[PDB]
Amino acid sequence: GMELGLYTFADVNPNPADGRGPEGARRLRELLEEIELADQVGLDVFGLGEHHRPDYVVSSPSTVLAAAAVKTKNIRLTSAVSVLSSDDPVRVFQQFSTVDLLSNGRAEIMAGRGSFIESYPLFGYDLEDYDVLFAEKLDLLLALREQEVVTWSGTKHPAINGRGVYPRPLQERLPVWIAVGGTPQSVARAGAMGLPVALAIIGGEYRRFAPLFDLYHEAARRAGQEKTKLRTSINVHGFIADTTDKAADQFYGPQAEVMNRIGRERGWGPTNRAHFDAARGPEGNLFLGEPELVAEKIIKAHGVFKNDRFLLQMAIGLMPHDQIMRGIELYGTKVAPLVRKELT
Amino acid sequence: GMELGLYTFADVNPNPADGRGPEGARRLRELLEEIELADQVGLDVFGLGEHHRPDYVVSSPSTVLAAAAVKTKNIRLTSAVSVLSSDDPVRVFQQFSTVDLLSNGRAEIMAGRGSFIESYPLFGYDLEDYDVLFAEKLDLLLALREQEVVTWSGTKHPAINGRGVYPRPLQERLPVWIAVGGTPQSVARAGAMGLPVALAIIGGEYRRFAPLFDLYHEAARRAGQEKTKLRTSINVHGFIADTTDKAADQFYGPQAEVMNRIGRERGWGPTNRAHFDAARGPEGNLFLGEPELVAEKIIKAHGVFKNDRFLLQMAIGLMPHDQIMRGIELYGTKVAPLVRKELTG
Repeated sequence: GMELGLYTFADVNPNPADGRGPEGARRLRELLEEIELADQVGLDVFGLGEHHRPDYVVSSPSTVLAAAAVKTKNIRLTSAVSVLSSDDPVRVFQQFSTVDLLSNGRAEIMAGRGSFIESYPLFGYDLEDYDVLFAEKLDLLLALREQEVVTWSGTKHPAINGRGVYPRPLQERLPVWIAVGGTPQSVARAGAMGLPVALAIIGGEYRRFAPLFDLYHEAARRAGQEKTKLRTSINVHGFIADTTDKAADQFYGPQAEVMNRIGRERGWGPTNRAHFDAARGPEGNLFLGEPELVAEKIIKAHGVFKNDRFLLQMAIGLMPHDQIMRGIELYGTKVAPLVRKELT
Repeated sequence: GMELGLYTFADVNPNPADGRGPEGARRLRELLEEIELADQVGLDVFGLGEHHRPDYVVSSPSTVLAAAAVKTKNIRLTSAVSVLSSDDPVRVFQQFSTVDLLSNGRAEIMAGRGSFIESYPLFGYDLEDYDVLFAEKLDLLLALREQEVVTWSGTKHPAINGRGVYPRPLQERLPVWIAVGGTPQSVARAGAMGLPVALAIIGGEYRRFAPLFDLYHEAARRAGQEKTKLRTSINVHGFIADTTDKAADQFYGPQAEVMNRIGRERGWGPTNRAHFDAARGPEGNLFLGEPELVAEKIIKAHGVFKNDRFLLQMAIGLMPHDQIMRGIELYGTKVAPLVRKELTG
């Protein structure tokens, strides 16, 4: 039925008192603790996103997921997202294949744009080439996973002339999800390819995205892709506490500081509590409150999307570790059983 | 003091009965057990080399070292080697900085040629470009470790215009070692740049390599590099077991396929017993035998090289896991104390 998981970018203080090294080490300590607890309370997936900024510690999700692999038993381990357009698909495949071996078949790649642009100047790419870079590198990533020895050529990556890529993973077909978007063009591309898609619901009302899944399914059905192979996920922000009032009070500040920073860099004004209270209402984008309320919204959202997977981002900005740990607990032991029993 | 460590390429059976996936999964589980034991018995360094072939499971040493980082306490964790010429130094720095954070300050990079010649086609390079690729990418890697925000340009890598590279590691200066095989040019360049060097001892009597370290120090002297920047290691093949005959038999046994690599690169065949026996004698390049024999050779080799670090590669070909585990135990509990007692006190 429904897969339930978590994802995070592993935020840090951009100006720590005792320097960026100790801050990073602390954050990664805490992050592993999050992943270990999520595994222990039976959550299905944990995602880590790639960023290239002083306020995030994870620029290499596969490296951190290798550590998670050997400290967990069941939880699936994915990027969320890999900014594939600015990386080398051979390296990405090798890294995730290695995580797959370390985790006994639990690795996945989620590839997409992300909402940040720091990777392009860092790695020497022009954003005007995003679409070609992503198309070619995704094509190459898919060729790599489909067989040991590949022959590939394009315009944006050197040719590969009948060479094996090692090591081979454990899974027959290492899963690759495409993170969209919210642009009809993006979902139809992925649909026509028969690839699973993950939709970030970032603001506004969640049901406004329903046509995107319609379009995904139509692009697939059109291209004669087998209905039953298609998977969909929604990736949302939110938080769970012992009461809805406590979830709201705890999440508001840490969350606002991040979403204000993002707005500044994208050209919009700061958030407020009224916007936040609207967002956490039944139709809003934020999946937030006591376990019962959050469970109810996940079930309702499924009525709308018929999504196979749901990923929740709670660890945002300077959310206290203890609060995140309690939220992960409540998500696994209270929210998940309610969702799972209704959707089975 | 003397740092004593291990390195491996994490060889697998290229013809596994139950498929490449399960073979790779088992090899990495076994490798982690090796590293954890090495940590537990107090060995100083563990290295993993990068290869791109069906008979090696580690094409991404940093990925595996991340896992080692969270399963160990004291051991330092290094590539051996990172084939830097064919990689992106920004990614390499980010990956090893991440290992550094996960390990609380225990990561290192050892950059070298490794098997570039076999693996350059995968990354789109031309063989001729090795020297400029290595020079520029090493220059970038060192720029990255020296400060948060860099401006760098060259001919074989895109420009970086005032960009930060994250996350920052824990160590003030992420150690970068240069692996050298015994070509004067490589050794001298490392010395002139004041970087620690790790020399591979392959073939003949180990003594014959000593002048290479002369050249390293002389290049450093004439470049006016600080004496205290300079560190040297020797990287050797060998094996430790409960008796010298057991070590020899187990290392030479046909089923382990060690000699197919060890003898081949030294210019002799897998059943050339005369050469293997000469190679493992007191002056030879193979550090092999019961613990007291191996410790005495390490001590003697120090009198020759004055090396700061000694790295041993035992886990080669299809050496049985149990035998490697016993060798690691003997290395940390018998060999290391003898060497440390004699060299330090």
